[PDB]
Amino acid sequence: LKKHQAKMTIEREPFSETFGPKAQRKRPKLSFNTVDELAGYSEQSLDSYHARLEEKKLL
Amino acid sequence: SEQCGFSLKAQINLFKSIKPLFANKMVFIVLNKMDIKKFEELDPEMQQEIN
Amino acid sequence: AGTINKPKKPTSKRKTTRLRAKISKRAAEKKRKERKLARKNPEWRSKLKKDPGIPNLFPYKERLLQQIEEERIRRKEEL
Amino acid sequence: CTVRIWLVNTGRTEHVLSGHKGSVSCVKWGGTDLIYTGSHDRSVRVWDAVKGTLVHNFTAHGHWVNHIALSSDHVLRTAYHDHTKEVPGTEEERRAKAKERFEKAAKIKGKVAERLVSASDDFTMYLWDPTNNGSKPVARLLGHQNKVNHVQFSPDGTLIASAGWDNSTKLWNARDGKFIKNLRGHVAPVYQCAWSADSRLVVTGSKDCTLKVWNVRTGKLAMDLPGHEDEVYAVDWAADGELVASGGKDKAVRTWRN
Amino acid sequence: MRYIHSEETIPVPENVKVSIKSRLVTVEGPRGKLQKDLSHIAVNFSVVKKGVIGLEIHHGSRKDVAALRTVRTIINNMIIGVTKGFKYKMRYVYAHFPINVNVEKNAETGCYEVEIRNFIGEKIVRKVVMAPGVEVEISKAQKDELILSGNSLEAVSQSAADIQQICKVRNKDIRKFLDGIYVSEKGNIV
Amino acid sequence: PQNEYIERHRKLHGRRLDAEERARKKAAREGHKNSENAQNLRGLRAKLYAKQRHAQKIQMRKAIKQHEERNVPSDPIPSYLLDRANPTTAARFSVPIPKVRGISEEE
Amino acid sequence: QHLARLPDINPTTRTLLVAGFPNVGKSSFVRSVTRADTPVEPYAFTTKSLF
Amino acid sequence: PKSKRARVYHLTQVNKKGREAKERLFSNIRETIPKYQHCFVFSVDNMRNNYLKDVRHELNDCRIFFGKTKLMARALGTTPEEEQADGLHRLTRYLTGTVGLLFTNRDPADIESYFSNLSQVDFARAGTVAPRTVTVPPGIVYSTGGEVPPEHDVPVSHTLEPELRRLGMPVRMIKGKVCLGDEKGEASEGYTICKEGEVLDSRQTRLLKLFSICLSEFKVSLLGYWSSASGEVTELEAGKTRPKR
Amino acid sequence: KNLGMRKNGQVWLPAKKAFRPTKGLTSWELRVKKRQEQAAMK
Amino acid sequence: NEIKIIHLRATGGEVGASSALAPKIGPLGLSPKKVGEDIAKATADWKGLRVTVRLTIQNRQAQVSVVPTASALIIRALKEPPRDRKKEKNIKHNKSVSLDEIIEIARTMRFKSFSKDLKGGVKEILGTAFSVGCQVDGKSPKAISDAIEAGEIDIPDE
RNA sequence: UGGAAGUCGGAAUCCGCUAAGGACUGUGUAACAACUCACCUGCCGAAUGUACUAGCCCUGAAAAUGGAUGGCGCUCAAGCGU
Ligand SMILES: [Mg+2]
Repeated sequence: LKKHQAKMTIEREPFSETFGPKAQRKRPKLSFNTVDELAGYSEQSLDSYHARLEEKKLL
Repeated sequence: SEQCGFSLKAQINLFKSIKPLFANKMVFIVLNKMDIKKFEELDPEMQQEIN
Repeated sequence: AGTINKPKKPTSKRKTTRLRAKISKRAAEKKRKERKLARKNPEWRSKLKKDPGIPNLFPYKERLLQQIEEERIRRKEEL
Repeated sequence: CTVRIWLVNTGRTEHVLSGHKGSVSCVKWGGTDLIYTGSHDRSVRVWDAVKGTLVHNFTAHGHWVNHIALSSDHVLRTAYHDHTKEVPGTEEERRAKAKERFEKAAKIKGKVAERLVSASDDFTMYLWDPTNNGSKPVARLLGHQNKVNHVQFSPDGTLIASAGWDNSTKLWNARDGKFIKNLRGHVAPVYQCAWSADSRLVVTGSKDCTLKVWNVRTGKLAMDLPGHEDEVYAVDWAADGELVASGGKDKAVRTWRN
Repeated sequence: MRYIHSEETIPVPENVKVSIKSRLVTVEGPRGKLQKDLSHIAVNFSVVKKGVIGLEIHHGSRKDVAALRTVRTIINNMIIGVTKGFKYKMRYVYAHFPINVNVEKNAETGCYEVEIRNFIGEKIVRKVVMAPGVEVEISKAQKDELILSGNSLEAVSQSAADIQQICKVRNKDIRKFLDGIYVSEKGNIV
Repeated sequence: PQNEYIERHRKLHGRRLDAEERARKKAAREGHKNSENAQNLRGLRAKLYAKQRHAQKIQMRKAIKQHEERNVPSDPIPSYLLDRANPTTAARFSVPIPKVRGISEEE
Repeated sequence: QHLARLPDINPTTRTLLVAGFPNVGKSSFVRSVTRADTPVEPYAFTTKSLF
Repeated sequence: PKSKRARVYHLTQVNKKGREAKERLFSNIRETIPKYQHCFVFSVDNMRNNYLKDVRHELNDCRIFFGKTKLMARALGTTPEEEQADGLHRLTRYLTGTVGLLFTNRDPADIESYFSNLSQVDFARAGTVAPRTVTVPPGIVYSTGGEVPPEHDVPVSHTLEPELRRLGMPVRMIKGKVCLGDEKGEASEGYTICKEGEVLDSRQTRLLKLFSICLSEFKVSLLGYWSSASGEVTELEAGKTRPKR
Repeated sequence: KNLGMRKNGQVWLPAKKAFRPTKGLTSWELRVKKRQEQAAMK
Repeated sequence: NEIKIIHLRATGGEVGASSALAPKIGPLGLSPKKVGEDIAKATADWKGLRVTVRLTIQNRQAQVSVVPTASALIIRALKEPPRDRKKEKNIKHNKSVSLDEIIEIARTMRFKSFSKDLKGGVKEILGTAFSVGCQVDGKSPKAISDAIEAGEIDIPDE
């Protein structure tokens, strides 16, 4: 499934319909569905970002 | 004054909807356009809700 | 381009004997090869070529068409 | 992008079901008077047939919906016709027998709940119970390595067979959607599958010009059926189980018997 | 094809005097004198009628026949120059740095001179010398407008084009930097 | 600056005062310019220019012919194969190439 | 091109975030306290990107 | 001639009419002739003529033709040998310039009263004499150009500024606004579009139309009508003085 | 005075006539008769 | 004492039409929720349909009326099952309308029509039905219009 | 569609009034507006338009010491066809 996901996404939504002068994309693709999930997602994302920064600084 | 095109109830409901995003942040509700309508001219129920 | 003020090396129009002989030989070989390809040509060719007809700007074209009608009527009457 | 409902006696359109943004590739009509449509706009819709209004809109698939199957298709195709081959005398008795067969085939936990499976070009399948789960799918059936062309419930309601473009036919549990076994004999994409009436065997018709009969309980190739000169497009197994019909690009019908 | 005869005509107003000798054309009006040498073009001049100049070409090709139209318009422009005159109005605009334009008349040469300063804050002084016979004035009716007038249309329009080309923005985005001096109106003095 | 700042600058201040006139005059000079390119460009640049002009002329002819004709699958497949990208699909036991050039051992 | 025209927002500095419904004066407030050229108009969604 | 202007092939829907339109006009006029008692000739000289749509709507029982003058003349017949009805060729002497035919069953005095009472203000075409001096004030240019007061007016749109400069107004863009001189009405005199008594040219009429200033009117002048019962042509006052051919 | 606008702004330019160097070789009536004869022949 | 006429597009049975109205009617002295109220009251007959609404404003209160349009009249005559517009999008008007209803719509739209007669008005309504995508008498509105022009179908006069 | 009125898109693309005018050719607006093109009328005035064919001319690729129609030079030829 991973080896075909990219061509699947391009066949579903071509590049010219996503961004550009003729783009028709209005709804984004989100990893969350509620505001509470968004708050938890932002917290976890900030924690992971700081962890990767600390790992890069240690390296 | 609701001249923005949306009801005060709708604005309050939007604030309550996005309130969980406001954790660990300071929140200030700014009543704009005071030259049109004042907070005292509002009905006491709406003043109570904003309180 | 700056051709007038700074011209480049001229392209000579004086031929060499070697190039003249080679061009003559290639032309003769091309003529022979074209004759062979025409002899083995598989493209369809008409038995009779399409006639252009009479030009429209010829002032007596209608009179010539009348003469053609009269000639074919006389031929049909004789036959 | 529409589905039209026709009255057969008059030939007139009663309802037009619209809302799909792509071609409607498959339609089924269930025993509780609900119409199920699958479409190239990647969605599966449930419509109320009496009112002609949308009931459910499932947008889980990531590509074209190719086929949809109902858990009650086998009894809904044959109505009151059964193994006994004596028909009831009156129309009320015939309708009662048809309804009884549908309810027996669609009963889950003592309640009538039709299950709907949808096969897609995103290599996956979805299992839906709109009566009990609403818009949440029962399961996503995963494991095919290419597009899923055709899908069918077994007549006893325990198994799901699906034919893929990865030259394979897969078997699934019809209650939780868990993969069971892979039927691996075809060398080209498998276009159609058909169940036997006793749910022991499934026949698959493929692009490699052959039919294959599979025993699903042993998971093995029971019979190999060569003879078609070109690709196989249509396969049916008769309800009494006596014959299998295949048709395709070689233009001649073939019937197969024991 | 060679055409046997081709002809154009030029009407001459009542207050104008036209003298043509060996294709050297002199036009006299209330506003002064203009001269133009047309001996690079094969043409026969004549007086067809009272107040009408005839131009003709004999045994000419299509190109030689077509050249008479240019000759006709050139002489008509000299006539219009000595009668009504020619006037080009230019407007200078800027965003931040005001353009300073100063106009002088050189007593030694008789020509006008235009000095342009502070063009997008530059420190250089741009100097353009007008063609002889072209007068430049800073307008009083409108803001930031120069008026170039004269009898010769070519001299006036070339002076305007020299002013236009001296104030050119270089190495900047011209969608953003809009400063310059542009021809805004063309017409007659009278 | 941020977002569409040149568009906002155009909205607030316009363009240069001679912009429309210069654009119209350049578009008017394109015919002479293209002929001058066709007669005066040299070498590989000339060859690529001529080939690309040939492509423009063919495309323009096709568009004009289609506009003239404005006022006027192949093999049967099942519905599940409809709208897919399908191939066009167009004793003496002789091979397609019965004879080729012989290769000597020296080569 | 869009990335080249994106505004530079430092996510770890002192920031005031002006939010709300359309047409309530958000861009008016931002114009009154900063030098940013964010347009003010009476119709909804005058501002379509972050400024 | 290798050097020639390249002809623009238009990729638009509507094609040129040709002789089919001429024959259709002939047949329409000759088929409307026997159904009506009177045929008037009217003239609308140097006018915009978009109010003929409203005239056609009001006279719904009548039939108006506003076509090519020579084609309408040939449709009626200009000689007694070619005339479609008795005495109809005497009407064709009015068919010069911009004219139209009006077939009616109404009493002619009703038509005359209608076109005497029809009054409509209109934008002037080039060649009309200006009735009044029009001057745009200095400062912010408004939509009406000073005809209505600026307090009740709205600023002119910023997309019209290059067109105003092309038509000769020395306007400029100041902060999204079109201004003549400065924003405070300084350093510039007002711009006079036209003076009273001056013959308008098309630049001046285009400026007047852009500022929505009407200096003319729409007026239909009846020249004369032919009657089917009598077979004769009655001349009217405008047709007494208009040139004939 | 001129009532119309010239597109390139050179308002002093005269009302030019069409460049027809073969103008005046045949009359209109003769060309009408030749049109009729050519159509009949075709 | 001046009268101001404002035209707008509204969906029937909705108060959101005043959302875009409130920027301009606010300075005019109107209460936007009040304007939304009488707009919804006037468009309650046209539920779920886009309609044209005229506001006549004098002395700081507005009178609300619905201006009939051919497309709204045809879609109303189609008698579609009620839908919620947020969940049921991309719909098609593929039902059928009788020719008598088409003629009734033409009589309703006669005040806007510039056609000389009712047959011309009916042909206009049939062209609008063709653009909407419906059927007339079970056939194509273009086919009915062609039959009317051929004289097979007779339209009553006035 | 947040907005989308011929002119970001998807699909249809008919009727009236017509002299003629696309369910629009471009510019333009957040959307409108405004402008423009197709098409039509008035003025004007006699010949034109398009596509091909044949000649001659230009381009249709060139390196590296300074040079070659044999050289001068030649242009209603001292070039090309008869
Ligand atoms: Mg706003």
